[PDB]
Amino acid sequence: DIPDLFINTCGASGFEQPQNCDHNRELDGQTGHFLKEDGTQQWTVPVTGFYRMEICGAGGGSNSKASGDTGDCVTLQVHLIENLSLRMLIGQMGESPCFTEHDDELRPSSCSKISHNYVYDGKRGAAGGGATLLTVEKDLWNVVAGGGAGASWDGFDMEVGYGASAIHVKPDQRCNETCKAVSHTDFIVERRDNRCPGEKGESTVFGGFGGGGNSCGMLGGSGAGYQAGNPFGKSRARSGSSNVSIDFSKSPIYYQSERLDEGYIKIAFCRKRCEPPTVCRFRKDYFEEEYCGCPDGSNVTDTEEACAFPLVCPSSSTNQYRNFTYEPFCLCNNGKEIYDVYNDTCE
Ligand SMILES: *[C@@H]1O[C@H](CO[C@@H]2O[C@@H](C)[C@@H](O)[C@@H](O)[C@@H]2O)[C@@H](O[C@@H]2O[C@H](CO)[C@@H](O[C@H]3O[C@H](CO)[C@@H](O)[C@H](O[C@H]4O[C@H](CO)[C@@H](O)[C@H](O)[C@@H]4O)[C@@H]3O)[C@H](O)[C@H]2NC(C)=O)[C@H](O[C@@H]2O[C@@H](C)[C@@H](O)[C@@H](O)[C@@H]2O)[C@H]1NC(C)=O
Ligand SMILES: *[C@@H]1O[C@H](CO)[C@@H](O[C@@H]2O[C@H](CO)[C@@H](O)[C@H](O)[C@H]2NC(C)=O)[C@H](O)[C@H]1NC(C)=O
Ligand SMILES: *[C@@H]1O[C@H](CO)[C@@H](O[C@@H]2O[C@H](CO)[C@@H](O)[C@H](O)[C@H]2NC(C)=O)[C@H](O)[C@H]1NC(C)=O
Ligand SMILES: *[C@@H]1O[C@H](CO)[C@@H](O[C@@H]2O[C@@H](C)[C@@H](O)[C@@H](O)[C@@H]2O)[C@H](O)[C@H]1NC(C)=O
Repeated sequence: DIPDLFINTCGASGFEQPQNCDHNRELDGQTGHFLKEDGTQQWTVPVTGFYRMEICGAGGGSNSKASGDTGDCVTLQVHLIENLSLRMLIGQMGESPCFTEHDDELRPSSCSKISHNYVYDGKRGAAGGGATLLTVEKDLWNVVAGGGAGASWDGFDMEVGYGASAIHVKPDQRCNETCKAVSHTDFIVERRDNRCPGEKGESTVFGGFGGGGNSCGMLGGSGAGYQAGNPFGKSRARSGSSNVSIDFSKSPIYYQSERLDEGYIKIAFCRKRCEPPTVCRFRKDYFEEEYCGCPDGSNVTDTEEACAFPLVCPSSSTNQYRNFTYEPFCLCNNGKEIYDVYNDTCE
């Protein structure tokens, strides 16, 4: 009997990754969740069944004039097998323009929401939020939830960076020398990476862990995402996009967070006790309702024998379901998957 999980930032914000979570090393009794040394977080599925996830990117940093943009969220339902390992990056909010008392004088600096040394405000853009990522097989991010752009200040210039992206992005015509110099390439970025070139180096405002865009001027850094926000766009165009690999969830819901916060992943257990062959599944708006039904999602009322395989497989092929979407399909003995038409066969 386990409560819903809330995979969070462990008190970390801004550029610096999490350092201390509940568990930092794996246990064997309730192996559960723990923090890796690269800033990602592992979780071992404890019970085979349907899970409802909410995956939210981090919001943009804020300046004395304006609040950052909220991260992007995706809510999905996915069937998970016990002992499967999920690796995740929880995006963190972008930092803010400040000054620090270095030596006996005040230099421009970047300040996170958990900064102990923030007393003086700066008059420039703030940085973008990091995206929030989930990988099943640790070869690509099956889920990317976009982060929000940072707060812009009053003016305009081209001294601003894109957040990180999963896939290629053709940048905006206004992304020139500086923008290309400071734009992030991957979500996992190191300290010296993408400071503003030259004199504006100290004035760099760092996007949050998860690839939040830096800023070097008045514009807020764009949010990271499947494709990063456009620093030159209007409204949500500045914030990152989200995508879910269709090999992971059939019907994900994408929406904008109602709050300016760090990233996080909510994992909900399906708790309704269900009479076989029906299992617990979610269906209302945003999967907020648990119900008993055929795991493939079909009505039990189709025929006298509930949850019967709805496909007739051909020749050298057996009866299967897809490990995550529970989509009915036909495994061909030569490797080939006929999760396809009446037409298709085993070559
Ligand atoms: C920072 O922006 C500079 C200002 O120019 C921009 O104009 C357009 C393109 C738009 O992006 C705008 O917002 C920018 O302000 C960039 O410099 C300029 O770069 C272009 C190439 O992108 C230069 O191109 C000329 O060169 C010869 C002249 O005869 C032509 O062949 C070119 O025509 C085009 O040819 C093809 C037609 O199908 C196709 O490749 C493009 O449509 C070409 O435009 C073109 O007239 C242009 O002269 C130049 N303008 C000025 C005022 O300097 C600047 O740098 C550039 O950076 C990259 C993209 C490289 O191509 C550089 O060699 C080039 O100098 C850009 N910097 C950065 C880092 O982004
Ligand atoms: C999520 O991913 C899929 C593929 O990774 C995207 O689909 C493509 O969309 C373009 C048109 O917009 C098609 O012409 C391509 O052929 C599609 N590719 C594939 C492989 O199907 C989808 O649009 C992505 N969603 C977002 C919001 O980025
Ligand atoms: C998905 O469903 C299949 C059902 O056959 C599971 O398959 C097995 O996977 C492991 C590989 O780690 C091996 O024991 C065999 O390759 C498979 N077993 C048999 C009896 O064929 C698979 O484990 C399920 N889950 C995942 C996450 O892939
Ligand atoms: C097909 O979908 C549902 C079957 O799961 C039908 O509705 C429900 O059936 C049970 C699972 C039970 O939880 C009911 O309270 C629930 O409403 C649904 O009515 C049917 N669709 C149509 C169009 O008839």
